[PDB]
Amino acid sequence: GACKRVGRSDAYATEFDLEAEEYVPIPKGEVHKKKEIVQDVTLHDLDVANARPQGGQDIISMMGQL
Amino acid sequence: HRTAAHTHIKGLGLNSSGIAEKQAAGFVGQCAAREACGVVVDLIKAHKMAGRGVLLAGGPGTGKTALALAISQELGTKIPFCPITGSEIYSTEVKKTEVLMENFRRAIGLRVRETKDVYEGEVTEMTPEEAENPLGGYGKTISTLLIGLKSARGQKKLRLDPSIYEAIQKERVQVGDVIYIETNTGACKRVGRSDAYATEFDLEAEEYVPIPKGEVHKKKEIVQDVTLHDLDVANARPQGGQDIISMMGQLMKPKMTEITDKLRMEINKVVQKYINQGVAELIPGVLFIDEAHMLDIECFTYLNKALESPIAPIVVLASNRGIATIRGADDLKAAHGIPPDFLQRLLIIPTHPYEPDEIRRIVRIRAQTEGVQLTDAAVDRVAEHGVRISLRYCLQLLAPASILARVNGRTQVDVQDIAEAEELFLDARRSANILTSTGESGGLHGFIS
Amino acid sequence: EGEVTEMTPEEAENPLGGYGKTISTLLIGLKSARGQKKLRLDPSIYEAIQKERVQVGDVIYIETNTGACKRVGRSDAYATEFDLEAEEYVPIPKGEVHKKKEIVQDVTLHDLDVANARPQGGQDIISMMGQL
Amino acid sequence: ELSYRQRAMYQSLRNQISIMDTLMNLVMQFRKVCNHPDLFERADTSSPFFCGHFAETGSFLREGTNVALGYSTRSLVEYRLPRLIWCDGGRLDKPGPGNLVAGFRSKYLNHMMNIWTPENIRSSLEGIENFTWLRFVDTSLQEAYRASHTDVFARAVDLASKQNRLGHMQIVYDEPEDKKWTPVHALFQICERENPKAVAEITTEGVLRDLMNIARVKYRELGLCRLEKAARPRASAPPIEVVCDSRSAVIERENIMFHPAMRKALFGPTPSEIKEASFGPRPVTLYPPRALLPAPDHDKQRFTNITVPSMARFVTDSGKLAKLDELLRELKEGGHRVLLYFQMTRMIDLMEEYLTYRNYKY
Amino acid sequence: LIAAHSHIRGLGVDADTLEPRPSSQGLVGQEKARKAAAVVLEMIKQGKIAGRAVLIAGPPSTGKTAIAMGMAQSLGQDVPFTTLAASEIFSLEMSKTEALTQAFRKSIGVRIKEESEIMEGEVVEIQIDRSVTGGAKQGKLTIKTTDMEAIYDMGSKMIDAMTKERVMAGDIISIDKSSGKITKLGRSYARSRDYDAMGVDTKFLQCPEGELQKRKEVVHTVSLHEIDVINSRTQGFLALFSGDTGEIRSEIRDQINTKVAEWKEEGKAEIVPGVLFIDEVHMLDIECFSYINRALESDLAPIVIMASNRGVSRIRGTDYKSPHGLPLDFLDRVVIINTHPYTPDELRQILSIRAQEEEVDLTPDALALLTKIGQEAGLRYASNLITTSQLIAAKRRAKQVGVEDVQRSFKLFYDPARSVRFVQESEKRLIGNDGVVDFSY
Amino acid sequence: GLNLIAAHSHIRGLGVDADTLEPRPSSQGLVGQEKARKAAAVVLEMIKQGKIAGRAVLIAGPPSTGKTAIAMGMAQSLGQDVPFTTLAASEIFSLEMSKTEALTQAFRKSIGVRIKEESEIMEGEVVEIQIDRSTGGAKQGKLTIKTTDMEAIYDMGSKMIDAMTKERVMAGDIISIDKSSGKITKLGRSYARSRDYDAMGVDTKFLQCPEGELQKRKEVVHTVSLHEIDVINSRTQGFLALFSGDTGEIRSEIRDQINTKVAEWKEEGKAEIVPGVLFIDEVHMLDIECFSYINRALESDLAPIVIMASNRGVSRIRGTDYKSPHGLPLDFLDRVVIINTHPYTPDELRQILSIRAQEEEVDLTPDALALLTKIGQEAGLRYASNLITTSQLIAAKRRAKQVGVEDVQRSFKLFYDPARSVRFVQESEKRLIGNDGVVDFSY
Amino acid sequence: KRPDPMMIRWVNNKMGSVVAVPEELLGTHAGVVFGAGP
Ligand SMILES: Nc1ncnc2c1ncn2[C@@H]1O[C@H](COP(=O)(O)OP(=O)(O)O)[C@@H](O)[C@H]1O
Ligand SMILES: Nc1ncnc2c1ncn2[C@@H]1O[C@H](COP(=O)(O)OP(=O)(O)O)[C@@H](O)[C@H]1O
Ligand SMILES: Nc1ncnc2c1ncn2[C@@H]1O[C@H](COP(=O)(O)OP(=O)(O)O)[C@@H](O)[C@H]1O
Repeated sequence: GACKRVGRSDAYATEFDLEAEEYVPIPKGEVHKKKEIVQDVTLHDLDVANARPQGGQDIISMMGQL
Repeated sequence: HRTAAHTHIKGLGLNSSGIAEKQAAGFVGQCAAREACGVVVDLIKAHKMAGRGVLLAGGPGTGKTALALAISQELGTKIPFCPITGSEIYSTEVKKTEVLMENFRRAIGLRVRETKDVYEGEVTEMTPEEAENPLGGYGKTISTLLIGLKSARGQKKLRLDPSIYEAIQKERVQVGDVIYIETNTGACKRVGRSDAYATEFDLEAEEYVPIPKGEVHKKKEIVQDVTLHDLDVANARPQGGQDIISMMGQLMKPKMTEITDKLRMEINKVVQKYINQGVAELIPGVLFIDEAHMLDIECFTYLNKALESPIAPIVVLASNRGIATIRGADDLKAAHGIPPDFLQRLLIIPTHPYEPDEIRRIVRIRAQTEGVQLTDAAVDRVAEHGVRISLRYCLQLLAPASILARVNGRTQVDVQDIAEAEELFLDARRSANILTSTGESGGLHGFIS
Repeated sequence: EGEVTEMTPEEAENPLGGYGKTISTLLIGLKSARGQKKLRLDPSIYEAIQKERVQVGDVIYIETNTGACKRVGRSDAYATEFDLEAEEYVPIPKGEVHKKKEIVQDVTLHDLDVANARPQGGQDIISMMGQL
Repeated sequence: ELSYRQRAMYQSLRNQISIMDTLMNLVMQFRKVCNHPDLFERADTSSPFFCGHFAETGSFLREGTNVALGYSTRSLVEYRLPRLIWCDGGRLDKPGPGNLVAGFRSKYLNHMMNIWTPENIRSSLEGIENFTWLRFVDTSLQEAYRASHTDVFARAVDLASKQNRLGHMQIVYDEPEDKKWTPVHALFQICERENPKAVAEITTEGVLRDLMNIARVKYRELGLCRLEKAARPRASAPPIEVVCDSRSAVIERENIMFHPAMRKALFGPTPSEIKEASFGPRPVTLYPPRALLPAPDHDKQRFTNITVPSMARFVTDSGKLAKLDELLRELKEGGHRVLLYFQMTRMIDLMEEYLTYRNYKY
Repeated sequence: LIAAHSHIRGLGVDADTLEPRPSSQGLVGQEKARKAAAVVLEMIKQGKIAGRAVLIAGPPSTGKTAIAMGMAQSLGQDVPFTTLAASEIFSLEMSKTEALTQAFRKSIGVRIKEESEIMEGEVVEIQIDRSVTGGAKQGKLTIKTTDMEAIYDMGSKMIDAMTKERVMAGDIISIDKSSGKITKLGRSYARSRDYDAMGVDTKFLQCPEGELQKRKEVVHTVSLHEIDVINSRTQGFLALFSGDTGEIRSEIRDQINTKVAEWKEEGKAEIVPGVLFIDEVHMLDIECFSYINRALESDLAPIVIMASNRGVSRIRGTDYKSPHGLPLDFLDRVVIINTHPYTPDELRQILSIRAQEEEVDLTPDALALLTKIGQEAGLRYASNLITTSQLIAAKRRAKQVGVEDVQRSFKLFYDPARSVRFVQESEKRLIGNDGVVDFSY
Repeated sequence: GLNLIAAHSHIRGLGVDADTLEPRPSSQGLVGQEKARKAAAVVLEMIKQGKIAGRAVLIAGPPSTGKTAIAMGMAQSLGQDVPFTTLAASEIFSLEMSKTEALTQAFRKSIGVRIKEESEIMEGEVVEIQIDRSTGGAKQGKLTIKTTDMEAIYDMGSKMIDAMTKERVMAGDIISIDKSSGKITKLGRSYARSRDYDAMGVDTKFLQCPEGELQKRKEVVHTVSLHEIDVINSRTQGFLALFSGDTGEIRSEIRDQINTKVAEWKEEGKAEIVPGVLFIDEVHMLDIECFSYINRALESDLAPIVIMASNRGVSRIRGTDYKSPHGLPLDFLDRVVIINTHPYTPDELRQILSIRAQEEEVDLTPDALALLTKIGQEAGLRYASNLITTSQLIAAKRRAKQVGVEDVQRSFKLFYDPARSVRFVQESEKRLIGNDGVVDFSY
Repeated sequence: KRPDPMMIRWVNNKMGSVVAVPEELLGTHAGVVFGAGP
């Protein structure tokens, strides 16, 4: 359920002559890829993840202090 | 008006040739030390050398603190003089070497010209415009505010960014208010109601203010005095923007933090650009560490790095101790209570104990400063205590004796009033004898040991 | 105190111009386990009823030092109105419909220290983060 | 005698004498400061030094009447990162190509192997198992799962949408026959169901209410909410920013540093939402029910370090004007309202401002 | 309640000659110390002198606190009198230096003068408009005297206050426009009967008279520490009461010192220097003393009064002993006042004063015996027996404390000397300094 | 400028022949210490080659024998191309984090990741902007921009119109656009339009128009330390903690992930690793717990080279009650090589004083230089260097053009050296506060 | 003159108290308490 915007396809690169945009080539490979990944975690990673909201869940962490 | 220990010191009392006048500017004597402190003053005003150390070494009461205060007055109020005791270095919030760096950078001044680019006027109209956020979950958001500002000379309509509208919301602005909008920060200040609405019939004490003169849009030039420490702190815990971090930073408890050397080197580059742009001038000053024997071996080791910094201030240390144990280094003893290693970096100005006639002359200066009149027999009697006990002790008698004199209606202190002050107010050594004599016996009436 | 048996406006005899309705009283029937009373309340209580979302059959109290009301919940006399409802149902008050009595409060002075140094009821974000 | 403001100006002028031992212009501006320091450099609305970039206006004449004020405020400390680090998987938590760990780890540690997910809690909900208490703490499995995953700010907004109903039960369920009734699903919520505060809100003489308000009453009685600020920060800055030449970095700056949901919580509902909430056929709740930004402790300074000059300073900043004010407030018994003469024309204008402050007629 | 120093109600000295009376204002004896203290009051009241450190020294009891507490009673309400126990300076929130800086600045007052306008009148009408489902509020108040009527706009903050106060027509209210406080004072006529739940009935008042507005000067005294706290923060002025202030940065205090001088020259503020009383100062450590050396040198320093029981004693944080437990370069800055142990004729007077304060009626024989006990066991012990004997006498329904009641109190409650003997006579059954003990009979 | 004359300002490098590593008797500001400067030159070769991980070198010698001077020389001869971290051992004693955390962070600052990224950048003088706001704004707009060599119009997308209106771009502004992200930086104002800038004060500077292509692929080289990647990944704006310094004890599993990620970038060629050097001045101020940590932090492929300086003899190790050479435990000295610095001869003292006198603005007569050299032998090199500044100020006050012997003699009289100051405390012993706290204030 | 469509008015005087509701709010959820909902 992860997703990422890589950019705007450079077939649209001349929509305008200037726009604040990152034009990237269309992917040249297969549009769908299936990969076997062996993933390692530790019991401590589970502890940490269960003790407190982590990463982008905990945005207010940016204030530091408490 | 209020008179403190050093209120008579006004300066080093030197000639234009740099030689001490034997009694000038509140001083008596210390002539060799006053001359050396003159050369320190000239080292600072030259603003060319970083990181030179000076030790005021000499017994308690020999004017080391007076001299440091005289340096501050010879330099005047443009130059940072940053006085601390060694006891202040022991913060609970941050490491001791952090408060050394903060105080090093408080000792370096900067004068900078700043352009405030600003909008002003009576708010004539104010109208929000909105974004229909489909799936953010927070609902709608205001996309801009349109606001009409009117001055005496002209008028504008401003389409404000949302983050500037949030500033206006915080400032509780309404139509007919006069407001100020600093585009540097995006901050908004409500100056008041327009005088066009000036009426008694509102329960709240409104500021009715006249319409701003001139154009709605202005640029103001302001000359600001800041230290490098103020810039460090501003950028460590930011509070100037209208972003969410700045906003919440104004609500959280103030807290010192161990500002990194990355921030300090970055702020050097910022200041260097103000200098190259010609908007700023550097005003390097002086840090006075009183009671420097109360530092510790970690502090002194840190000064060996810190004084190498190419923008370090001038550091004046005072110590009153003979051969003494270095704190935190209980096996190591050295003169002044200063490690031998760090002592090699300093120029030592020794100060010396006073003669009986210098003490007599200090009594008169100090009596004049507290505004109390003595007979010459009184001045002689007090000077005797300065010789026999201590300068500090004899100066403490002037204020008690003046009250005791006035209590008998005599406006001038005479020997009877000092003779009474001696008996009401003991010195350390008369009190120490009472301890020892009574301490022959315990029981109910013993002093607790 | 009671469950709200009824809520009923009275139109005013001198309605204001340009307004669709003018209400001079807001009658509320309160039922406790021990009685029934018609409260002829001041019209301004409309504010609390809307904000508290008071319905007929909800248990409420009205305090005379403010004249507002607070909602305790929906009476469990209605716990069968639906197969599913997001209500906690609360019993009808077993006191009189009008409860006037003296109450004795015991506090240590330390409780007053903490109640002042750490105020508890704050509605703002910083108070609410605080209590969490 | 000169005011401290006059004294500072006069001193800076006699610093010029170090060159000179223009003296005609010097003595003329000595005369100005001795009249009023606002003749020399008028006091104005002021703020700390701002240590930041902003876009300044280059031309006033070409700006016109309609202009868009963008938010240009930017840090001069300007941390530059390659997009390899800041965007393309040098950040461990953000999934993407070249960060294959992060998407897996996000799902498994927050949902699959996470003790707080409702499917996991429900297995432990009984006996002496670790969520056995959940039955009595007045929270659902859904709410337990929410509180474990949202941060303390988001939870605090959700807490705004709640009611102190256990405190109201203390008012209502009061008689011995009520047996201190408490919902069994709220049984362990002991200190909320009984504390003195709720009762003290309701008693007709607020003795225990006043005792709990002393600290804030005293604070306001001292006028410390209204006294002029005696200090402020000398410099002020906006937050440091990453500079990374990617569009994603710019998007991320807006998402975090100008975070919409936090801002919406702080400043509350928009005007259209208030209309839709008010004209609808049925009530509707609002994302925050109210603006959650606190009230400022200082009634006049509020959330800014901007300071505005005042007529009180204006009178006292000239020693002559301060002295003149004292004698005018008795010569009012004689009249002579315009028996005043000036060697400088602008001094007459300043005196009109003073007189209008005094409301003294010409 | 009655406390240890409740009888002390002044310093007991002639205000003209500063001569101590042998008994006055609850103080007895110690005449040299009481005269020396009377002079220090003059230094305080004049305020010109900054940073004089006075040490009251003497053996336990002998009234070192009693004299310092007598001074507090002589200064009255306007002057700050901060009392520190030296053990309060050790903190986890802040450094000792910061704790001392705050206590020094607590001892300097700032008497601000402000002028305020108060309205007072009968409310004739009140009108409030409220948004549905929103915060927007506006309103108008029609308010009356026997001689004026006017309609005032109300903002949202007023409407909140007005409803909190339940302002209704016929209420007499006053409004301070500066603070925004509303207070009700009564009603011009009965509370109307048609509505229920209308609240408690008020006082009656006739309508206020004259003008609605009047100006009123109001004076507020705040310490420099309060100003420090308020200005180190945007938000959180609750820290003034909660502690929790952190280590306030020194460049803030520099600014406050300048502004207070500016406020003084402008006539905005009057600075009011008070005293810091440090009790049991021998509890400070060597770093504290090094700070105080130079805190005293400021022109904003208070006068600092200190008490010590110590003989030649080890300085804390230090290897070596020194008189009073205080270091010598500190004592160079300090004048010492010595208290002395009491004569039996003084103990009899002090005990008589305690008995009067505690409302206890001693027989002359009980007072004689308590005086004798006072010589052998100390003034505090004999003062404790006064309260105890009163209770024992009351249980037997005696009118007065007799010798029999004092003797029984002496029997029940051990003299600090007898307890030391008891400790010696059971050294095996009490736990030793090496932890050994025997529990067997 | 901002950079004032500090104690080490004269040191520009190591003064060593790049071919043979033979040190020259004086060059680049370093005099003598030839055997020590040769050894420091060998260490630079190790640092610059990057091959060797976690060597620890101790510079051991008496005070004021150029241990810091040699350390400054190495920093200057590596330049900005290598991470150089300068740590005072006193800094490890944080309250924000444990000592070993602070030592990990210091090690991590001293390994760099070097990353190369291109961007197209557009730079030129603005000839014109028009924007049509209708009325919500940013509906369309055109930018005309030029160099001396080219001119173009651009149709602008609406977010570029927002960038332009935010940065208040107007005709005559010289701007750069990082078009991969659309930030505008206003490089300056053209002189050719000076009259249009009616609001700019007279202090305003003006540039010439840019030149060449309006668009260039600029390549930027970044170095980011391992510590920065760690701190970035610690919280939502963790990079801010690189400045405020409130990094907690960053969890070690974060660092291990980063170590793996960086080895991945190395093998893919996306990044290069640049091992730097950590300099620990007064290494004897570390305690026994620090030394046992450093032992094993050195044994890692991501360890910098470490360089340490100590004045200490056989001295007590901190955190224990026994004594060891340099104040350092033998367990640690086994993994260290020592470079020893000697005292200077008088002709070296003369040269160092001369260089210090030329770095400062001081015209020094030959006899004053001879006198300062005698003082150097007897009072120490630091004291004599401090007298240079003093004598200049004394000469200046009497308006003299050169520092003469007369001026050095005032300085010698006014400011005591260490040994004279030691005698002063011994003769003043009853008047100073002794180690027993006793003192007599009386005459 | 016409009242603000969104503001309900309370007013109190010697005769007691009334609330008055905009006809724009009758037929909304706000009207229900006044007996004039949708
Ligand atoms: N040469 C002097 N002339 C006049 N007053 C002096 C002189 N030296 C010291 N004093 C005064 O005597 C007191 C003691 O000096 P101080 O500087 O406090 O000694 P220390 O070296 O312990 O700091 C202070 O009140 C100071 O103002
Ligand atoms: N001279 C005195 N006159 C009146 N009461 C005294 C006198 N001396 C001591 N007391 C009282 O006896 C008790 C002990 O004296 P206190 O001042 O506490 O001694 P210390 O010097 O140890 O602080 C206190 O209750 C005090 O009120
Ligand atoms: N060989 C040298 N060449 C040039 N300058 C030197 C030399 N040795 C020392 N110095 C300078 O003399 C001073 C003392 O030497 P330094 O290296 O700081 O002392 P330490 O060895 O105690 O750290 C410094 O200013 C340093 O720059």
